[PDB]
Amino acid sequence: EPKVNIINAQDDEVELMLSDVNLSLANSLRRTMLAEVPTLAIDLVEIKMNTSVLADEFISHRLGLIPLVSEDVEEMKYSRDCTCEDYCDECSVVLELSARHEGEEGTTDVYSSSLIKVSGPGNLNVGEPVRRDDYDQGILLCKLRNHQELNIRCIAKKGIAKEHAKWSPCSAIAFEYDPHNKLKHTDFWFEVDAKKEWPDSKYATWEEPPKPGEVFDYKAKPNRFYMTVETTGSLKANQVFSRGIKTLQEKLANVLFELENSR
Amino acid sequence: NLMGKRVDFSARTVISGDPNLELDQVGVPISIAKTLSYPETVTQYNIHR
Amino acid sequence: NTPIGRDGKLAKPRQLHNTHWGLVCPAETPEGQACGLVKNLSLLSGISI
Amino acid sequence: RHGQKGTIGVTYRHEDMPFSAEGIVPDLIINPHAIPSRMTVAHLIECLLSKVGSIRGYEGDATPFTDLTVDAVSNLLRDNGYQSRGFEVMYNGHTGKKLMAQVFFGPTYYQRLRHMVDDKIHARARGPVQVLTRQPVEGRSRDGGLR
Amino acid sequence: YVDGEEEETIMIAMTPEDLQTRSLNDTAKRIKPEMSTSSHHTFTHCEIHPSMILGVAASIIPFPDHNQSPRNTYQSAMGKQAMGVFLTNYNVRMDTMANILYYPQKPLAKTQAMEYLKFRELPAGQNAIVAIACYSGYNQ
Amino acid sequence: LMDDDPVLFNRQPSLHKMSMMAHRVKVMPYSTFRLNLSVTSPYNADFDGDEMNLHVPQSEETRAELSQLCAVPLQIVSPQSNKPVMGIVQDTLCGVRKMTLRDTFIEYEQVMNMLFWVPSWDGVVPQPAILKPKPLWTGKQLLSIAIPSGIHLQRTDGGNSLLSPKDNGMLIVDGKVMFGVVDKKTVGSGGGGLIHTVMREKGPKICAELFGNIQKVVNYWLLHNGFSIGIGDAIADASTMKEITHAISSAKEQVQEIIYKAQHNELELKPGMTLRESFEGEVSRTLNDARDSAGRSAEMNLKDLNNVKQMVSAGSKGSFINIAQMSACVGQQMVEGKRIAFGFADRSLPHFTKDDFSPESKGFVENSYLRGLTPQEFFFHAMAGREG
Amino acid sequence: LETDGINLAEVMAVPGVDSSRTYSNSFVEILSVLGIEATRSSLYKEILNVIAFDGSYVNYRHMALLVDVMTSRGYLMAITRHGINRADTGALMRCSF
Amino acid sequence: MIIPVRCFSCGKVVGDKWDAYLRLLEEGKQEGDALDELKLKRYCCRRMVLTHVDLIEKFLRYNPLE
Amino acid sequence: MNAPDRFELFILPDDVPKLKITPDSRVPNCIIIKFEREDHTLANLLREELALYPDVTFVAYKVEHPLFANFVMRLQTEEGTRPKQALERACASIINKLKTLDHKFNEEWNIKN
Amino acid sequence: GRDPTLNKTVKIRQGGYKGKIGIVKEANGDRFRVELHNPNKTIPIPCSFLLIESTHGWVPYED
Amino acid sequence: SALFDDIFTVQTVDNGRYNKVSRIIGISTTNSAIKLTLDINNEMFPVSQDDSLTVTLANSLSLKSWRPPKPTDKSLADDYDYVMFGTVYKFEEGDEDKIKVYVSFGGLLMCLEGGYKSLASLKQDNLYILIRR
RNA sequence: UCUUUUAUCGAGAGGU
Ligand SMILES: [Mg+2]
Ligand SMILES: [Zn+2]
Ligand SMILES: [Zn+2]
Repeated sequence: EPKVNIINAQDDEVELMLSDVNLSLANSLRRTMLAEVPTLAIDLVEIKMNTSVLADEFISHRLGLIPLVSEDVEEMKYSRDCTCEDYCDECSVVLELSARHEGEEGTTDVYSSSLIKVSGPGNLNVGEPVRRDDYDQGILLCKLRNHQELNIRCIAKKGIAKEHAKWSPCSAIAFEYDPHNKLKHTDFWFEVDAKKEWPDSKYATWEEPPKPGEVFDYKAKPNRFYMTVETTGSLKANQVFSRGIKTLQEKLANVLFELENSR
Repeated sequence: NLMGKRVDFSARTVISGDPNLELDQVGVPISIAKTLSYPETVTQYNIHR
Repeated sequence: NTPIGRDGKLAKPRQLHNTHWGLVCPAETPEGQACGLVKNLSLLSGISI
Repeated sequence: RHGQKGTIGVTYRHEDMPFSAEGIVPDLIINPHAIPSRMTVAHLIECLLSKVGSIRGYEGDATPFTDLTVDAVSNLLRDNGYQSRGFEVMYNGHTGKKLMAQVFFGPTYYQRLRHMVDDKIHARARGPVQVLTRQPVEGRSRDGGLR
Repeated sequence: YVDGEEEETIMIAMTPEDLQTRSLNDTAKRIKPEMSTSSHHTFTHCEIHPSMILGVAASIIPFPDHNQSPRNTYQSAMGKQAMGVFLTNYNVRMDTMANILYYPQKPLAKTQAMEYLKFRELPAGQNAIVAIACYSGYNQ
Repeated sequence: LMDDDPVLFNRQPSLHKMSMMAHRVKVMPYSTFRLNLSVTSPYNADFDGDEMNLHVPQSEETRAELSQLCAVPLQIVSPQSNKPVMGIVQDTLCGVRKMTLRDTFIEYEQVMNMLFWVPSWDGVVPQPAILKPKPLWTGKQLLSIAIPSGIHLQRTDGGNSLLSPKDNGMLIVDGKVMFGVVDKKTVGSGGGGLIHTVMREKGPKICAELFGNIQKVVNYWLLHNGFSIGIGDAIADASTMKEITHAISSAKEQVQEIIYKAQHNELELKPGMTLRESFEGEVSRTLNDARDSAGRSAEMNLKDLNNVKQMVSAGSKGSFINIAQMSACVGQQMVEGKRIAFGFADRSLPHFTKDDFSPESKGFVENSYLRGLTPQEFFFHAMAGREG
Repeated sequence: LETDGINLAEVMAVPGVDSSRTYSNSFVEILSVLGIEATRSSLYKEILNVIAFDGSYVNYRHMALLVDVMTSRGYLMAITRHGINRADTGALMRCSF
Repeated sequence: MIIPVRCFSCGKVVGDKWDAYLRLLEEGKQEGDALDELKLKRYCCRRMVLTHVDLIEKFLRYNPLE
Repeated sequence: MNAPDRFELFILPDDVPKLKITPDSRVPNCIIIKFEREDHTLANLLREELALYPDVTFVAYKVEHPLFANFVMRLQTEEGTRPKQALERACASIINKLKTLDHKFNEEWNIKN
Repeated sequence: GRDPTLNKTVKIRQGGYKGKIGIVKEANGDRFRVELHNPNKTIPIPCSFLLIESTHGWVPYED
Repeated sequence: SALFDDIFTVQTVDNGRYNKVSRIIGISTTNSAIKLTLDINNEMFPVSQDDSLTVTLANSLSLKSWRPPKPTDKSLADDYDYVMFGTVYKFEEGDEDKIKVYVSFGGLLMCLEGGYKSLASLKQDNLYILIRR
């Protein structure tokens, strides 16, 4: 019964019109995509040496906000269900960074592309930071002047966007329904006119404008929805959507299991 | 030191609004609760607790 | 800072006089006991030598 | 920057905040009942002028005792593709539904003071006393007692 | 340079556009005076710019006239308590206490005088997206 | 310290005997106390950075005395004036007014929630008012769910017949609001209202549950309705502005006449007063009339959704002088009852001539805070505020 | 008539004047002329006027108590320190003030 | 102090648009067009980059105590 | 100093059932369900669906306080049907819908690339 | 002292604090108090959950 | 079954203050001295000036916890287009042949003025109003 | 089996 009509599709963002469903299913899909898509991110930092002009937790914060590639993150287990001690191999990805300045004139820029994956469970596609092109340098971590060594070792774990706002995959998700205002779910402020004082939502041509000789129906419900999803490169939009629906299904299946075994 | 001396078992902190309580309740933090105390008598109706 | 005191209330050395146009600031001043006493010069003022 | 002090009450997460029609969520919601009895119109004018200043792409001028009106910012913002008085159609974050009222919306410049609850909370059971009267002592960094 | 005991004897025009009385009718721009009893003036001076009558901590407020003076006072007292960056050598000094802000941002509503308070090379405060709504009720 | 202990609760400086009350404890995380907002009226408190104090009992006798003497429900009625103190404040009030209107209908899936919120509800969903073509409840019903059973109230406001064209007046029969918009004159702190009636009938504890019920319902609904103020709320039309600007012009022109008479010795002297006192009194009457006349004009133009008319019409925050001083003329500035004296010799500011006494020459502000303020007017306003 | 200056013992005795209704507001003279009871009523009337000028409304037994403490020994006993200290209460109750 | 990594309201990464922004400011472009060429349409990500104060330039010129 | 650890918004301790049910008594054939560590997403997705079957007469939910983590739900059908079975049916239906949506989305994607 | 592992550095191998450094602030019995390094908080943890540093690597409570 | 029944002609319709609610004034046709004043929702049963209404008043419909109506049962409602449920809050027995019944429909209002023998049976406590055409 | 220390006087800057 549900339907999909993709309007714009490319690498890291999708623009689609989701039709003939309910409301809280599309809304719950949105909240699920913003809240529960388990991704991967840096979690622990052990600074071996810092002699720069930046406090530590400043750096550890900036590293704490870095997007990593996580296509195969639905196989690695969580941090709480590995029976080892400290950490092993089926629970984390280990990164290391080492940079220094050399000379009297110069100001070396410590970027994020200088992060080198050391050890991780293989062969899966994780660890490497997101790169835009084939030359681009990426995020700017720090800067170093004469004789200022920096050398650190970072742990990376899996998480969701309810424990910290860093494991989140999507940025902002556009969402709307009913452009011409026909259900009368809202009212418009005006000084002279409520028609020549408002913008027209980019989608006011996909549906037809109401007739000025129309009466008021009272059985309709919000039916055709318009949504757009972005990403930061850590995932690709189709994977975000599919993983969202999969997670929601798993949740409902869990609740049903509780109801059944509670007998 | 006689009309207005200093007392014990006091608490001083900042207020905050909350519309989901009933008219005569108050919200005590966890720390102020684990610092303040109350003496209770051991009887036959509460020895288990 | 003007040393007139804190007692005797009075509202004559605390008000803003008409001759304070451009020589002192009208708005910026502390509050409580020293309202109108403590002054802060304007942005284009100067003291003779 | 207009004598409008206030503290944090509760903290909501991203998906619960009333997201606008485009996806922009507000970070700080303040309360209409603080304006009409205090009359600080320069707060609203500041918000609108900052909205336009960010949309067109430059730091907007705002010197007192000049010629900058409100109908000018109205015409500019109306031309750049928005509702002139900065109102927006917004949805509820809980059940995705158009609110029956539009919300004044925009970036303002806020600043954070030096009064923290982590530097004011205090309590005592049985700490030290004085020597002269054997009463509780005066202080906070000494497990003191209240008066 | 004029002082206070001399200011009694002079006669000032507020703006240069007043030194030559004009030859309008608008609801946005304010109503300027008329000088009802003066069909001919002989002005002897001119204020440089009338916004110079303010202080230092009062030149931070944008549009410091669309308000009510106790708010210019409260703001003039709270502008001296905000965190930020006090100097650029916080690493080498050893004072008693010091507060720093991670990511300072210069404002979007600038008064001209700010240019001389170094108030966009050492700002103290952040821009933020603000909405005004009677929401769930925790903001009262 | 655990759940349901009775602790004494205090703010400095305490004045009347309502500033020390015993509350029940409820453990919560984070670092701050919590209050129900309805107890912000005896404490003279607000959440803009204040502090308060908690005192703990010890033995049993004093706990009994706290729970039986210093409780909150036993303090709802003040012996100072034979009238209550705790009422409805802020959003709950504005949106209970917005909820109890005559054109407000709710559909079923929302009424189910709004009825499940009430902690003291029984379990009988009331019938709608439009059984067909579509079940639609109103607001007076889902408000009348909160009120207990057996209450009667009858109030006439302005002498309206029992048909109620302007929806004023109030009729409560057996706890069912027949007609009448519920605002401050009912659920506030006035004598003869709802809180005083229920208090003097069903007991104190029931009145201690009424607040919770109503606040939960109204907060849910207003949460699903929203409310906001804008700059366009403070902008009048071009029709009224020309009317306002003209009313001041004739007032100003009138002033020119009084000065003329006083300078040609043709003015009547008032008993007990010198000539100049009578003159100053006259001017002030004319200008204050003008401000009120202009302010009354702007107030009456406004439409029936200018948010400010809802926050003032609800009586929750503000009153007429605010709309007047935002849309019409700011008006007069006073210093010790008299006006901006002559600090300089025989003139107010050096930007004016000598012996100048037009309106703007001694303080009469002429704009509104939306337009702007000239420097002199700003200076005088700062002077008045400093006086305050 | 509303006149300036007080002199009751003479204005009461003037032909044309309703000598029974003449009233003042310097209740010291009212005590020196009409006794303690009329002074009580006059003092109450004064406090009622003062509080009642600005919309505020007190309930009566409080003000009646206050005005029936000042005049309950034979003369006006003002509330400062001279009028109180001269009573016969305990020494601690008076030294604690 | 230094350019942030994420945004503050939405989370669109703006930690790699400072060098291109400065370089486009050398070529004589305008801030509106220098942001229209960096693809920033929602004015939150725009205000994040338009009002930044780069302070590390100073923090380096003090010779190292280490 | 007094902050709740974040992960306590979705990790269940041992001595807490994920789901608890208690029958209400003021009316017959109505039950109260208590959900741990869930929010508006699950609750609404269930509520709008149960609020459709022509045999369930009253369904609702509420979240008591937003600082904690739970919600409570009231369910009342008619005399013929037992509410628990109806709840299960709704869960199954919603799962079916999600499956169909995923399928058609994947088809449209592989066609659109 | 009243135990041989007080004030000695520790690593946590189970629980929500797994992989975090700490110091034994108080080890009265079975339930220890480890002062975590990472946020300013001292947590209650069972002694079974700790690795202690010794001459060769992180040893369990056999030190 | 039905307590009262008559045919009216809408003469004046007042909007003014509100949008959804209009107030209609009506005089009958077969007899004068029977005036009806009613409030109604516009966007459900819209009215106009100079029309005709078939009005019925009944204390019950059938030929407590409310529940959605089944599509397989019926009543007196399947013959009409606008049904409201209301309470009576004043019953006057004034001078001469005058009776004024004040019925409040859950907030909206209705005043019914008529003779004695015609309205003397409307002394219930809950009334259903039914409107056709 | 507990226990376990915070000078004093004065001055100023602040928050409701
Ligand atoms: Mg306060
Ligand atoms: Zn492991
Ligand atoms: Zn952003």
